Amino acid sequence: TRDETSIESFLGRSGCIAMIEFNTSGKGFKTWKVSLQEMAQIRRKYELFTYTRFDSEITIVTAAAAGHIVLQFMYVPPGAPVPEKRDDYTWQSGTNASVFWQEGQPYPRFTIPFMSIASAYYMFYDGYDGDSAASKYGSVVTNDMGTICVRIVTSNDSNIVCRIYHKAKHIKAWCPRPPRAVAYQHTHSTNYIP
Amino acid sequence: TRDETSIESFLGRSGCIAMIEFNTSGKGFKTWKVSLQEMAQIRRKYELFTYTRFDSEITIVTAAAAGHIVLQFMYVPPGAPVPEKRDDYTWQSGTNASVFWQEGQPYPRFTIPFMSIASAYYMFYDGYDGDSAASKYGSVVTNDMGTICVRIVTSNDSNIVCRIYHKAKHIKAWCPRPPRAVAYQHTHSTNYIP
Amino acid sequence: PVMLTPGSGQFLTTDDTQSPSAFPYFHPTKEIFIPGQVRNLIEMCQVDTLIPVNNTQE
Amino acid sequence: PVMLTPGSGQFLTTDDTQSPSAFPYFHPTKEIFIPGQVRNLIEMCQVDTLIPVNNTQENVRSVNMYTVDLRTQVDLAKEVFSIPVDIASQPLATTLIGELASYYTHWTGSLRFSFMFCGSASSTLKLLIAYTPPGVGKPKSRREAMLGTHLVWDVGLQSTASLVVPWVSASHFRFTTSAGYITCWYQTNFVVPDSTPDNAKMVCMVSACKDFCLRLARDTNLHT
Amino acid sequence: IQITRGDSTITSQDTANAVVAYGVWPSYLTPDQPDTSSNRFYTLDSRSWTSASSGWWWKLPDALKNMGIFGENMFYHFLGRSGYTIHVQCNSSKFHQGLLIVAAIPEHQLASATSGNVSVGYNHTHPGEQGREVVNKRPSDDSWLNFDGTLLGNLPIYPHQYINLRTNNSATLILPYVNAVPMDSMLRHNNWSLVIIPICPLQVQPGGTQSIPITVSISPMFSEFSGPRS
Amino acid sequence: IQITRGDSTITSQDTANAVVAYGVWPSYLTPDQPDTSSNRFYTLDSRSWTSASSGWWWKLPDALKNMGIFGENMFYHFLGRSGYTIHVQCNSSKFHQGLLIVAAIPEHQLASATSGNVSVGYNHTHPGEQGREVVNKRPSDDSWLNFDGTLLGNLPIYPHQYINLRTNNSATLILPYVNAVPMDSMLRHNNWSLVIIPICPLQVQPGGTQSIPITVSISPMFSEFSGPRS
Repeated sequence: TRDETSIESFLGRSGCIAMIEFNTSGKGFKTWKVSLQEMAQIRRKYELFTYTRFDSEITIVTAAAAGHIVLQFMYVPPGAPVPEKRDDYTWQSGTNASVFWQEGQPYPRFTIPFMSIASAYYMFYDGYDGDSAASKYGSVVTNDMGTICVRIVTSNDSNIVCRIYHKAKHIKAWCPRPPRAVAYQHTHSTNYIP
Repeated sequence: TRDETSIESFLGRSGCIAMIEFNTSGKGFKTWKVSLQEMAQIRRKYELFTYTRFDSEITIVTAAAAGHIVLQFMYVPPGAPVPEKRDDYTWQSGTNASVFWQEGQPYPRFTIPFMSIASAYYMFYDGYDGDSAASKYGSVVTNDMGTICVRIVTSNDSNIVCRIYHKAKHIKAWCPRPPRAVAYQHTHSTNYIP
Repeated sequence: PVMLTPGSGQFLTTDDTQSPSAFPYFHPTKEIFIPGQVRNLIEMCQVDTLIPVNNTQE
Repeated sequence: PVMLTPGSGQFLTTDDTQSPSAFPYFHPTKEIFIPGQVRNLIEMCQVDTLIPVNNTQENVRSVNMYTVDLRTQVDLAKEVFSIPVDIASQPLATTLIGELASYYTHWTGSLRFSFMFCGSASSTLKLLIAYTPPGVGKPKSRREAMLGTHLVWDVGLQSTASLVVPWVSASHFRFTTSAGYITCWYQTNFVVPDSTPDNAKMVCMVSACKDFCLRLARDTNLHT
Repeated sequence: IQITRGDSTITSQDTANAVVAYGVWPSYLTPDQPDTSSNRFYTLDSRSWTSASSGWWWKLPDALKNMGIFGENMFYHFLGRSGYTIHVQCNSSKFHQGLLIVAAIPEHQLASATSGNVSVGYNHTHPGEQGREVVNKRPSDDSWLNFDGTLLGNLPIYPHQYINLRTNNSATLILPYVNAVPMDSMLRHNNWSLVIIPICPLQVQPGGTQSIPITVSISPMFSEFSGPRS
Repeated sequence: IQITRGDSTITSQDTANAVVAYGVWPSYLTPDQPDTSSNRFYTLDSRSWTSASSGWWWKLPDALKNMGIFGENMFYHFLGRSGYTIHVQCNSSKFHQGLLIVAAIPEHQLASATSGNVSVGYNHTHPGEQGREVVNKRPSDDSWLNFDGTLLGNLPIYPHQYINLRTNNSATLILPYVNAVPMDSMLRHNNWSLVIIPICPLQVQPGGTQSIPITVSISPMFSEFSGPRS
């Protein structure tokens, strides 16, 4: 009994953390910097803790509307260069992880390791990127988790939507915190005023 | 010999307990509250007993008519919020079980555990939801089994029919009852008058 | 190295495969003792029930 | 020679298969010791957190929601406070245990309620703290509360009192959306010497006991 | 012989010939209790069985809600649990004849006397110690359909005994607690219904007593309650 | 009794009743150190608690950056690490009343007093030994929202003690080093915030002292530094 209140049960359930959409007719690619802060319901559960550490399993559910479409999904790890164009050199780099997926095949899945240079992710961070009045404060300073990039490989009028399902695995969590009592206004910020 | 009259043999055969249908052109989703009372032939066999306990295996046979369609089938457990709209927050909740299925793939299958807060389902219940003259009587009071929800994930004129096949598993049954002698009039009710 | 065989991907309605639990981590409510468990219908067949011998329209 | 079976190629969102590492050869940063690891949420439920008992429109934007007034200038026949014991509803719903229970459909086990008197060392008073079981109906008077399960608490002698409400329902769990009432009554007037405040505040707290359990997780708009 | 429970005593020689429902003796709840002050025989007002009678029913614990310590315990606790001994006696001459089935039905969810999806109302399903003597939210009168759409000839699948007036003047049912939860609301829900139906109607010649009394005595057994209140 | 660390001495009988944050005693970093010249008690200027007070906070190590050898070590090394003993004393008569919560919050990332995505500025999050006494880049004043959008009634989830003026005049927190890296910039980042909030406001009758002093004494514990420079 009480395994359903284990941290693996509470934080380790798959959820749609991002919603990549793009069109084709540059243009035919999209990118998303990976964070758990986008969706309030996911964010609130992770923010019950000060630090968390997990590997993460990505599953990408794709729907498309105008032969079968071919997509490249690319994971760019922290501090590596992110694509600027649909056929940039970054898509060919053997240091990025790519999965090529073709329509009607089972949805693509991969696990990213815990990538951070610190031993856990900071859900909160009481410090700065530097000394300046312009310097960032809070959990945006730490926690580059990488970027998910999508392009169509096929030659040509179509709309593509990719739901990024994420499951945290082998989860550890430290220093419990009061639950968020008021609405989230912005990503990584503790600000609450409407 | 006589395993074919075991309760697992008698109650544990797969049958089409529900027939979800919807159209797309809100609108592009449908829901069905799970019960064994919809189909008289299924209902009569379970109502030979006062209490039953089982896990249940759901298999969803889908046909559709105007690329390959993508559907999300979602199990909402007892007491969780059911979808009000095609892109409501409830479809993204990691506490619901979802299977994404795409046309021509083998039909989706999952087992729901025995979900009830009581130790068995009440086939009959000689009691009320409360003290009032408006209070419900009978096996509708107990036995929320959850809700099956369906939406199209694809962007756009189509008609979809989903046959919900259900097999009870690891079945236990208690307190045998006379067979139903007269027609069923309504779900959960013992009423018989035309 | 595998070959699928002609039964592959069928939904045979009488099949008996394993399937994934929709809800791992969930523990079902404990099975208490309830009197009068039935394991086989032949237990019910062994009970004496009245024959409606006097079948007339009145 | 294999057959795929009807589950094959599904994305069931609750599945637990292996999957390929996107980055073999990469070794993650070593896990150092960090104080305060949490392994189960029931560790957090066991912490005493303040009940916002004083829910009135003047107090709910402030620290004053947590403090119950005790005073000389009062109708001594009226209740001091009452708390419904269901963690599903006000005032318990925004406590840490009410918040953690809101992520689950079902709860069970014992609740510890604690009361702390914050008057001066020269202030003395008796309070009657009563528990009324579910379905019995909230006491209308100090005499009716005294005929039930109660503590006569002398706040002069003891600055803290506690009550453990054990699990009492027909099923081993109940839904997170009665458990009875805790009610507080004046047993005496508020007694002070000269040059002492003729009023004080009391703080109410709640936590789980070691038997507490939550079941069937759910996500819902109880936070937007 | 004599049977005594609490300060109550009843006389019957048949007591060893009781039917134990499902072969399970009543018991206190296992680790995974007021005794004899609660667990008396309460004897209801006797029914008049006549050649015109369609049968009778009572719901348990509802028939005992006004009955002494047990009836008070049903209001003064949130949840409860009990088994029962039901003793039915039916005194007659050697010149009377008739057959009763005495049956206990678990979860006897009544059908209405009406064609809609309308439920049976709380006032009708909770008749108390008087029961219902069978003649828009009222229950079925069809004793031949067990008031629930099932045939009377199949009623013996439930815990039952016959009273055949030539053979035996009494029946005894021992009922364990039967529910899908360990304890439940004694006022919102009835675990058992006692049903008494004449299969062969009473016959006697004129100058014999035209009504014979059916006397029902019910004792709670292993009664347990939780959530006490004053 | 008397507590002595380095050339500093403080008096309090309550010292054995300290809360050890997360049950972990402070320690030197394991193989997978200036001692008592650094590890003195530094006593801050006492706060005036009044019936009007909303509470106070300090950030650590920031509150010690000007404090003797430890404050110099924060500028003369690139990376640092320490635990703390925080001793809070609050001297009062038997005729005063009030309740403080004294809490230590790890990574207390402040919300702004404003509606935009605008961060709290470095000048505001690094107040030094004076702390902030609570009243467009300034932090929240909502002590009832923990300055971070979380309820004050839930603040006890952090390492904390109460000061209830009738019972105890003091609180002691022992804080281990808490971070996701072994050592960090002592000037860019604060491991802990000390928060003192009146739950029950101060009351005393006229002719009593209307302000009571809250005295905060902080000792570094097991302090370690790396990358030394002159």
